[PDB]
Parts: sequence; C-alpha cells; structure tokens
Amino acid sequence: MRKEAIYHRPADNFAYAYDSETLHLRLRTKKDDIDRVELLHGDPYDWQNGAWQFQMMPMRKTGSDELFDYWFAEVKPPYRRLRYGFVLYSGEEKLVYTEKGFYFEVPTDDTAYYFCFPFLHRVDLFEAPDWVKDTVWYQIFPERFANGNPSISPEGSRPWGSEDPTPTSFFGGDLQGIIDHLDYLVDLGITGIYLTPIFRSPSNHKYDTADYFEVDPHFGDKETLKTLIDRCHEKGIRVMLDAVFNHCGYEFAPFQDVWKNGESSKYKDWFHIHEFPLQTEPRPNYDTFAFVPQMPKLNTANPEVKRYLLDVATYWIREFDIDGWRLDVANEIDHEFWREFRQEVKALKPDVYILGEIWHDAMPWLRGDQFDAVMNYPFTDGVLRFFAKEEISARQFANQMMHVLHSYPNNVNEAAFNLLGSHDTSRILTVCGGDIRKVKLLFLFQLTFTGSPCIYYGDEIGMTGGNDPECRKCMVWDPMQQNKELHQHVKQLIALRKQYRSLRRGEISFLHADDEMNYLIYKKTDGDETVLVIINRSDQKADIPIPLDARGTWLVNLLTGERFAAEAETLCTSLPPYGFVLYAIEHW
Amino acid sequence: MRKEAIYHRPADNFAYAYDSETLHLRLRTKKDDIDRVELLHGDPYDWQNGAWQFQMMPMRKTGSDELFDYWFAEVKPPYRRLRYGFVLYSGEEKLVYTEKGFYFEVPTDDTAYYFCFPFLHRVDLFEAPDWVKDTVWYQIFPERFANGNPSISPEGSRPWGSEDPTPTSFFGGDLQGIIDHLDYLVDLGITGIYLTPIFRSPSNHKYDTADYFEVDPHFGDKETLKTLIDRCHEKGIRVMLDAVFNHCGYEFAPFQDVWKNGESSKYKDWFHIHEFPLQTEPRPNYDTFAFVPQMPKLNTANPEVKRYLLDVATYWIREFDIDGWRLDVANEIDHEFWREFRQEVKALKPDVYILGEIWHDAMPWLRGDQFDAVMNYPFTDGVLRFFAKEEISARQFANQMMHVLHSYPNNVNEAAFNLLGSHDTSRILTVCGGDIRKVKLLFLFQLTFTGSPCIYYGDEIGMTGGNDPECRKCMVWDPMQQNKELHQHVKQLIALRKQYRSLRRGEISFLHADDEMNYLIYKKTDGDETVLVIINRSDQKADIPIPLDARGTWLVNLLTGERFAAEAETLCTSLPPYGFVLYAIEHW
Ligand SMILES: [Ca+2]
Ligand SMILES: [Ca+2]
Ligand SMILES: [Cl-]
Repeated sequence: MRKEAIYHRPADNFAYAYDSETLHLRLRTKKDDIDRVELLHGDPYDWQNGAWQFQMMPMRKTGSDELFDYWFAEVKPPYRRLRYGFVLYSGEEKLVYTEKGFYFEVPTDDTAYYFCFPFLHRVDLFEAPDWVKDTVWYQIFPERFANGNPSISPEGSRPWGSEDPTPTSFFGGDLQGIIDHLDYLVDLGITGIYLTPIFRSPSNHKYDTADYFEVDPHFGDKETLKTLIDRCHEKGIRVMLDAVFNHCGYEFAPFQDVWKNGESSKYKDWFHIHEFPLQTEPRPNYDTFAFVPQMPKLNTANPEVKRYLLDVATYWIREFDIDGWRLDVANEIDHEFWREFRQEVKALKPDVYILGEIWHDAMPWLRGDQFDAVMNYPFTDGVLRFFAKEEISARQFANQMMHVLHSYPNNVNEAAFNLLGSHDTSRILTVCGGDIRKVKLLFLFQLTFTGSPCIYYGDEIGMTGGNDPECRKCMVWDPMQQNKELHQHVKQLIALRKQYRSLRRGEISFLHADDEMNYLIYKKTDGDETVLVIINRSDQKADIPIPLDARGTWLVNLLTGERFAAEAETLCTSLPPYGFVLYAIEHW
Repeated sequence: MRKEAIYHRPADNFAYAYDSETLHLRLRTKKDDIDRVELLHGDPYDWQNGAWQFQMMPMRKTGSDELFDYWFAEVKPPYRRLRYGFVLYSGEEKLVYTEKGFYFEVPTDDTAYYFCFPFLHRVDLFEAPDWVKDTVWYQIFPERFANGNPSISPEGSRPWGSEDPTPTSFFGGDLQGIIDHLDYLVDLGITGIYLTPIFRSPSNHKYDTADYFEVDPHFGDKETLKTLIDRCHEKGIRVMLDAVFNHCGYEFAPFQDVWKNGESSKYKDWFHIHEFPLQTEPRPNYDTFAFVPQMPKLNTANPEVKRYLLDVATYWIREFDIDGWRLDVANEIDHEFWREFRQEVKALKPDVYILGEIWHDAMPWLRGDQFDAVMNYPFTDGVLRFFAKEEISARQFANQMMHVLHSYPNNVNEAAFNLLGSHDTSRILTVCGGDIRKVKLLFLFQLTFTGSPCIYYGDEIGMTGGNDPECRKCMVWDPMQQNKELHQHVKQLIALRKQYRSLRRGEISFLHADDEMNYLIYKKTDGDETVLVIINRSDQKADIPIPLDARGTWLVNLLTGERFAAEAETLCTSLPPYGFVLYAIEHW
C-alpha cells in the first residue's frame, strides 16, 4: 500500500456532522491500492479493565476520481465524542492510519494517536433551507425578459430582439414583464426565480449600484416588486435577489462625496483608497471590482458599511419577503462580514437561501457559518467539457464529477446550485456548436443530479449567443422561434425530477461500461428507489451492456412507462445517436 | 512524478495571509520525487489588461517529514488578489498542477483551471498578540507552589511537601505564596505566569467550579489577586488564568437547583440532561467531562449560559487586567461560542492571549476567528520520544517536527504554546528516567524553538513524579534539594532566547548528519542571524562534523561567549555524553 496517497484530516469534507447525532467520515487512498478499509472508533473516555473501548466499522467505497478511491462511514457517537483511526488491508498487509502516523497494529495504550471529533454540537451543524432541495431555479436578467411597461423603458431602448445586445444597449425589460409571463414558468415547472440586480443603477446589468434601497425606476417601483414577489408566492415560486456588496457604483452617494472631498469626506473609510485625491487615470488609486473604475470596492470591515449592507440585506427580506440572496463576487468579501450576514439574515427568516457567487473550490465558505451554497461553476465546467465540447471521455467525466462531489460534505452537495450557464457565460446551445442533441443531454444530466439546479432564461427554448453580452439577448416569446423540442424536453425532465426523489436528493454512482469513451451510465439512489441513466454520447447507434444482476430485477422506462424484466444478467440497451434512457429499478 | 502524493488546497496551512500585504503558499509532494517547483501567479483579472501570461516564482523546500517534501513561497499580490498554479519538475516529466488537475503544459486557452486566493483582508488575518512571541511562561498549580498564608489553608492540610499528593490531599498553597516567590521567577527570567483554576471549588485542582466570580477563599481574596497581578506587571510578567467553561462543578448553584428541582428547574437548559431526575451512575444521565458526575457539561448554546460565561471572561480582564485565558477542554465547546468569546475579549483588551487546551491537531480553532494558540502537546510528545525516551532516531524526530510544523500556517506556529510537561503529564525528569542530562537537552530544544514556550513549576530544578497526581508535588524551595546545575542551565537559556531573535521567532531547519541516529543538528534563522545547535543524544563521547562552510564565516559559542573563525569546509566538535553546543553564525 502507498502511504503517501492516504489522506484524512478532521474537518471540511473529511469529517463533519451530518445531523445532530450522526458524523460522516471520509478517507481517500490511491485508486485500487487498498482492498478494504475499516473505521476504528470509540468515545475518548470509554475505558474498561484499563483498556480503551473501540469498535471496527467497515467503510464503503463511494467512488473514485482519476487518482483516488474515496471511502465512507457514518457513526453515531454514544456520547457525541469520538477518537478514531483507519485500518487498511491489502493481502496480508495491514496499516493503521492515525493522526500520529502509521502503525502495523492497533495501539490501545492511549487515545492521543487518533484523529478527534471532540463533540457534536447542533449549533455548528451545516444546515441549509430544506425547500431548495426540491426547487428548480430560473435565472432572469430583467432588462431582457419582457417589456411589461413601455412607459418606463430607458430612452433609446431598441425594438425588442431587433439586434444583438451590447454592453450599453437597452430593450426596456422590466419587473411587470416578469409578472406577465409567470404562467409560462409555472407550466415549465419552475419553482424558484433568481433575478440579477434590480436596484437603481445607470447600466443595463446594474452591477454598478447607485442606491441599494431603491428599485431601478426603469424596472419599476417598490409596489411593483412587491406584487411580483406576492404573485410568485401565490404560484409557488420563491424569489432570490442579487446582492452586489463587494463594490458599489460610481453614482453611489457615499462614493460621490469621497470623489469630491477626498480625505476630508466622512465616507472615505467606506472604501479601499490608496491615495488622495481619487483618480481614474492613469489607473484608479482605489481598489475596484476587476479593473473597472466605476466599481469601487466597499470596505466591509468598516462598521458603518457593515451596518448599511446588513440593513439592506434585512430590509428587502422584512419588507418584501424575498426568499434568497445571491451574493455577487462573494469570495472577495471577508469571512467576518459573511458570518454576521448569516446571523442577521437567518435570525429574521431561516428560510432565506444564501447563495455565493464563487467559481472555484468554496469549502471555506461552506462550513455552516456562512453560505448555504455557491453557484456550482465547477460542475458547469465538467458537464460542458463532456456533453457540449466532447473534450473528455465518459471515464474522465465520471472522475471529475466524483472529484468535485467528494471535495465537499454530503449535506453541502445536497444544497448545491447546479447550473449550466448564466449571464456570465456563453449560451449552452452555442457552446454545443448549435447541436440540440447535446443540449438535451446537458439538461438530462443536470435535472437528474442531486441539488438545486438553475436554468438560464432562454436555454429551455434554444436561444443562442456567445459570452457576455451576447448571452443577454431579449427573451424569445415568438413560439415560431422557440425550439419546441427543447421546451418539451425540459418540461418533461422537470416533471420526472419532481416525481422521483432519487433524482433530487439521492447519491450518484457511475458504472464503467465497455466503451469508457462515449457511453455514460450512472445511478441515483436514496435507499428507497433507484434510477439508472444510460447515455449514448456519440453520432452512431449503440448497443450498451448494462452491468446489473437479472435475478428478480425489473425495469421501468420513465419516459414511456414500459415495464420489463431482465434475464441476460446484463441486459443490452440499444440507443440511437445521442439517445438516452432512464429506468427505475425494482428488486423483487 | 507520483501525482497521488501531490497536494494543495487554498486554505489553512497551504494558503493564507501572513500579513496585510503578504500571502504564503505551500505545496507538498512525495519526498525526493520533485526536483524543483515554480509558482505560477498573477491577478485573476490580468486578462483585462492584456496580461494573459503568469508571473513565475521558484518555491523553496522548507522541510520534509516521513513521506513528503514541503515547498514554500511568499507573494505580495499587487492588487491583493491571486490566481495560481504550480509547475513541478521531475526526471520523468514536467507537470502543471491546478485546481482542475494536471496538464503537461500551461493551458493556452482562457478556461479557469487555477487555485484562487480571492482577496487579502486585514480583518480575516490571523493575528496573535505580538508580546507572546517573546514570552517564556511558567505554569503554577496554586495548591502546591507556596503556603504564604497559613490562616486560609484548608482544614487538614498536610505538612508542606512531606508526602506524595493524592486526588484529594491539600497542602495549603495560596496566592500570597506566589507573591512571596516572585523574585525567584524574575531571577529565572520568566515573563509570563499561567495559573490553573483559582475560582471557588471544593477540590485541590478546582476544575469543578462552584462560583466563577469568586477567588477560592483558600487561595486568597480579590485583593490578593490584584496585588499578585500588579507586582507581576511591575516586573514585566503577564498573567494568564484558567477558564473552565466546558463544565461546571457539582456545587455550581444553577446545577444544584436542577439536581434538586429536576425538570421543573429554570436552569434545566443550562446543561445537557437526557432524563429526569438526574442520576450519577452507572454513568450520569447528563453529559459531563469524561464521565465525572461532579463535572456536568454546560450548554454553551443557551443564551443565559453564554452571557454568564462571557461576563466571566470579561470580568476578570476588566477588573483585574489579566493578560490571557487558558481554555480548559476548549475543543469540546462549540465554535460559535469561541467566535463570540474572541470578539468580546479582544474588543475589551486586544492584547489578551487566548490559549485553548487541545491536545490534538487544532487547525479548525486557529484560522484567526477563535484562538491565538493551543497547548502544543503534539510537540511535547515528539520532543519527549526523542530526548527523554530515546524511542525514535534523530532522523525520525526531524521528520515529526517538520510534520507538525508544516501542518499549520507560519504565523500560527510563531505564537504556539510549546510545553514539555504540565499538571496533566508525568514529570520530564521522570520521563527521562532520572537523567538530568536528558532534561537539559529538553530545555535546550524547547528554548531555542520558535513560539511561546511554557515551563512547568519545578521542572527547572529537577522535581520528580509520575502522572497526575504525582506531578503535582509541593514546590521544592530548599536549595539543597534543587538541582542547581539544571536551574542555571534554564536561566542561561532563557537569557539567550531573549538575546537572539532567531530562537524565538525564526525558521527552523534540520541538518542531517552521517550518524543520523543520535546526532541532532539544526539551526534557527531570522534574516542573516543564524543559531546553529548541535546535540549528541548518546551516552558516549562523540565528534560531530559541522557542515557549515568557512566562507568568511565566524562562530560564537553562545554558552561561553567565545568567538572564532570557521576552519575549512567542515569544522568538527567534540561533545561529552548528551553534550551540546550552540553557535551564532556570522557572515562577513
Ligand atoms: Ca419597459
Ligand atoms: Ca495557605
Ligand atoms: Cl398581479
């Protein structure tokens, strides 16, 4: 066995409380290097006859990435205290992996050798709002969804969908237009809406905020926003707004004061200023979002700033009853602020979903004291590389999915915001080079994956476009221009997801087929039901062997409803080019 | 390249801010497997400025443990933001290590593959009080230091130091006794005193608290405590008290109420009770420290309990100006409480040192939002196994020290509470089998090691005893029963530590000798200042070669003060059994 590939450390994704009485422990080792692994565990103070009392529990291999095998075990400490280790077996070789290193047999003269999970506290438990787990989100960029009130449209607004958008063009989309098209979303099966910024700002995207306490006049007023939220609630749709707390806009009052009065302004500490007076040339002498002068970075360490943003955060919840806050550039704002943010938000309305925009590994923000989840862009990356660009094999895709999922605790993955694109990415149909068959596969995977998926407006009807701003075209309402095949496909999958719990909250496992290149086979299971998905990611028909025992095993096609029994101990599934099939499994 | 042994993840000991402008990045690889490592780095938004290529910085190997090599690099992001990857060079091939995996060359496209350190926030920076770095602590168990007030000694106190202590014996030690012997401590060189529990409790150790707002009558009164602290402060000695917040005592009023009234008690939720009425056996029906009935666990999640404990924490600081809080069984209290604890204590007195009693890996409590340090028992175990028990080689000792040190960020190690024993361990002289020569080596290593070391009362004069209660004998004040040589050795070493910054704040590196079984050679470095230490851990004379080069190099024997020029390529030093020598290395 290779000791250099064995790893565990008491925190993050390797050791965490799943609930008030249960702990989850993981261990990773070199793939196929270990035959069996057992968790050695016991209460730190449980002694009898002068010997430490501990037991052995076999661990299950939950999956593996390109380099490692991941092992899992759940344990309910008798007194909520635990000292543990790992015993690995390979042939006649045995290793005991502990915090103090490796041993060849279990040392029991003391507990100091072992890893420790001191005490399971309910207060430190990671707990996201349960309702998001069954939710399917729909992201809307307000300036481009629907012009429901022409009288408030920006002057210079272009005819709807008359031309591709630019960084400064306006088409007159507003909040009323969203209200007017809610039945379209209900029919689709959407139960959650995520809106990009809607507070006063001069731009079409509004990430350069002028006033966080005012709805942009071009989008509507507070009365209209309230009606929108109330109407969504009546129809069973939760609403999440965009919080741009990392930076403000050039027209933000406090910034204007500092821009004019420099170091004597009482708002100078509200920002990250390097020298006075402020300037934008040759470059800004203050921190900004990226290198954008009109987006001054806010000092969230300043008491007055924190008070203001926390007031903003609770105001919209208290007065408008929103259901979530999507945090713009969340990773660039300090942890101290995010902890206070959670405390005040959750104290007001525990149901509010706290979603951070972080495109990379976000474990530091997912320990339970800050966010409920992050926009899962790493998932986006992997799914697009396999289904859209076909850059990696099915084997490599499974490895990447196993890699990212095992990088986090199970309860964290259960609340993950799994998207395929957004206002900050190219359109999936375009990433797919215009092949609807590939887009159908993207939706199939997304909608059968555990978590809280989000659909970018227009992707369900085949809208096209490159990256920002090309991906922000006016929503296509003309039924003659909407791709009917895709819309029906999405509606169908969302319905299925709502009907099968394993798709929404189950564990995922990948089965290795003969052709580990184009055939993807995976299962979703929650202990009560099991759904098998088989995908032929190739332009040729395929006969794919399904690795499952045929003893008393019955399958039910979820799309056609057809029931049939297996027998060949490995039934053969025949699929047309880019075809796919889903089966509910029955063991009688 | 063994990909399975390579590792980095943007947090804890692998990625952190060292100061407001500097980031530290670490990478671990299979020992001797990698020849060189380069850090590819840049600002995440460099692309906006047309800067698509990374900057490159070579990483330095800071040490190796049993299985890995550790690489290091410090970076000052121009805009406090960083995106990075690693380039590893091996005879086999060159590989780029990123968050998305390994690549043979730096990806030429614009996809996000890299690790990220979003923003360097001063507010999230780990920062312990600077003064602790130059402090040498002395731990005192009040019931056994000195009987300065016979009139308040417990009834039935045994003649001072006349017999071995027991779990229930009393000798009459008190706070006045400490005051009476301050000059002894000043002479020794001590600049910090850590006292075990001193609040009212029926026991001789007092970890079963009866009243947190009262100094035990047998130890003295609030007036005596003030005198002690003021005299200490006048002598440049800081004072740290023991906070027993995980559990209270059997005589704690709130608990007595619950034990009497049961479920009808208004204090029922102040503890962890499973059933009523409360029972103490076979095992308590309520959570306790270990299974001690007289030590019921407090519910630090209960608002009243938190307020009471926080009031306690701030009371002694505000009223008596203490300089630190040592947290008893700190790992068994929730993180939420520790965050509030830090906020309140630091707001009151930023200089207060927060030390948690955690014997295992404490990374989760050392990210900057909770403790400043923990009692470094893992250091204690490693040092004892080498110098005292001689159960491991000099090579294995070097590996273990590198292992535990690289497990934490540099600024965390710089404030670490490095002890060799305490009231919860056997006496070091006894662990050394009565060999004073070995104890001298223990003090030598401890006092030349970076951090905030602590000396257990009596160890500086050779007191003996097994583990609790044996290690709690009355302090020996008669010089005829004190080991003068050892005492002067400790006094001399504390003097040197104060004179050479590299000993208390420098980096450490182990130089591997030919006979790396008994010969230990290491150096402390801080800028150009270097202290070389050579230890002969064997019971026979030895001639050990000093690897150092003579290139305009001069050595200063820190024990004798003797100066001399370096011979040729390697100077040889003759040492007696368990001998040692320290040399300041000057580069001219
Ligand atoms: Ca309009
Ligand atoms: Ca006394
Ligand atoms: Cl309405």
